[PDB]
Amino acid sequence: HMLSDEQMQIINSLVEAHHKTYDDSYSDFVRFRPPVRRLSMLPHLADLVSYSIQKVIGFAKMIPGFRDLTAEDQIALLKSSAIEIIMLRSNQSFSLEDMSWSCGGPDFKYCINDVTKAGHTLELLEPLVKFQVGLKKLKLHEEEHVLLMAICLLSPDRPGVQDHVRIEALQDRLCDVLQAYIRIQHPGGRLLYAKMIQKLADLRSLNEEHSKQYRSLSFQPEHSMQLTPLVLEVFGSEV
Amino acid sequence: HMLSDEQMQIINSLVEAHHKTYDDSYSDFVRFRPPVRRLSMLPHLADLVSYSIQKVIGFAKMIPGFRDLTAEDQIALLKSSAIEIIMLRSNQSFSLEDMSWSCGGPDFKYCINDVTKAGHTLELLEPLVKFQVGLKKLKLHEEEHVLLMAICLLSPDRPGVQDHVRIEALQDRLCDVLQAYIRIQHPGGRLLYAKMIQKLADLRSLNEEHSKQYRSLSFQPEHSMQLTPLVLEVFGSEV
Amino acid sequence: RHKILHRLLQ
Amino acid sequence: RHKILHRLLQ
Ligand SMILES: CC/C(=C\C=C\C(O)(C(F)(F)F)C(F)(F)F)c1cccc(CCc2ccc(CO)c(CO)c2)c1
Ligand SMILES: CC/C(=C\C=C\C(O)(C(F)(F)F)C(F)(F)F)c1cccc(CCc2ccc(CO)c(CO)c2)c1
Repeated sequence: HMLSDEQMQIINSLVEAHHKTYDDSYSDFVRFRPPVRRLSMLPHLADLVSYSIQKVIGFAKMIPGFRDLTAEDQIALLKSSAIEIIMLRSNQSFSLEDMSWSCGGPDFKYCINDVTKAGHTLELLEPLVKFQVGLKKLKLHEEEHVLLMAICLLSPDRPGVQDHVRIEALQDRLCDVLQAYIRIQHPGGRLLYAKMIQKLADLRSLNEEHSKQYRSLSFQPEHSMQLTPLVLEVFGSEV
Repeated sequence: HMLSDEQMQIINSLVEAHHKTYDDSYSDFVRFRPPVRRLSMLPHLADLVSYSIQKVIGFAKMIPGFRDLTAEDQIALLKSSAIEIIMLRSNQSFSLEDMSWSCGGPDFKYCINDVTKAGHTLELLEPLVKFQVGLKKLKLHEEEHVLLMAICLLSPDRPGVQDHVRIEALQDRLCDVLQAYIRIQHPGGRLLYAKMIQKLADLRSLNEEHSKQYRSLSFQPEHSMQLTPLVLEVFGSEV
Repeated sequence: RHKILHRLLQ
Repeated sequence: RHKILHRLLQ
């Protein structure tokens, strides 16, 4: 068939929200504490992630229906999907050639090794890169990529959610648009949608593992003092 | 008369502790979030101060008698004198010519205006610079400068102190050395000591004013999120 | 208390 | 609780 004027307006909003919260030049990276190749990359990586949280928030506030939720559910949804949304949007800078995130010169070109110097292990970075590669191979349209992030964020299956019935509705409305768009606008995507919903499941595993490695990291005050107030709040358990 | 072998050992320890916690090249400043001329200098200034707190701590742990105090008194003494110790040690980089702190190229050369872009006002920066100038004019020997910091830090008149009787003793032992040294080793310092004890009083006023301007700053989460975990802990009231 | 998240979400 | 100050003072 063909998209409706409502589904289409949702797409215009999400794509504009993304454009407004994602700089393809990565020009703000110079304001982060400089990178350094005991966890010498932590200071820079913490600033980069803290920066991203702010962007994910600005993007979220523009997801249709999200801003009507209660402050608490918004907090609950951000806190639990934050790291997953960062992993998804970061794919835009991932390169299948050098298997790394290229956000600028040799300095802002993050290799698997660099993240290790932030306090993480291969037990996470492995499935992560494997996720990036697989996700990249889907050559998602900008419209599908932005929809995937709005769906991941509106997952009602998050610890701390209250109105897990309205959230469930919002996500479905979005899931509808994504499926319609793939059918109407993406030649060869008979199995796409399915492959995308699968990616959400991979994120939960990555999210889980990250929470563990992050927990260990936050209990050590010599490392914890390197994080930012926002990162500590978002990934903290003091809810 | 002449210094004793005990007073002399105190001086060797403090001067060595200072040398070990104060880099005259200011080479670590490149690791701070870059400076930028709503409070654009806050990120850099917060990192610089956070860095300094760590140095003041390392210096303090080496002050004779300090490490025997209770963890609580150490915390209590650091928290209340921190900003004063930073103001004193920063004098080593202050220049009477350009009335500014020169820690490197044009970038790391802090002008009165820059600190304003960190959220502070002339009501503080004025007495501050006036303090720096006056302090600089005393051409203190390295031995007297380091003693002044060890005395300021061991001020028993601090909110939160318990054994305010042992602290009072330690400070006196130090006050003795400073007075002896000026008499025996500093030609023309008949009024020095007195001028130095006076500087401590100026610090209390600067400290007081800073606490206010800092309080206002910490209540605004858009600014508070720019500070570091250590700065928030040291200047926080959550004791 | 999520002091910062509230501020950013407003 | 001065988590960081304790760690640095040890
Ligand atoms: C292993 C997962 C991780 C970060 C982990 C960070 C922390 O745990 C810590 F402590 F280590 F700093 C934190 F901050 F959360 F606490 C991570 C996930 C995905 C990618 C990258 C690489 C870099 C990149 C990130 C984000 C964007 C854009 O947001 C772009 C540019 O597209 C590139 C790293
Ligand atoms: C107005 C007082 C102040 C800092 C205030 C900072 C904050 O309130 C905030 F939020 F604004 F960032 C903080 F961090 F405390 F919360 C200040 C005091 C004395 C000097 C300077 C100028 C720079 C300089 C500092 C320290 C050293 C060495 O420690 C050297 C090199 O000698 C140079 C600034």
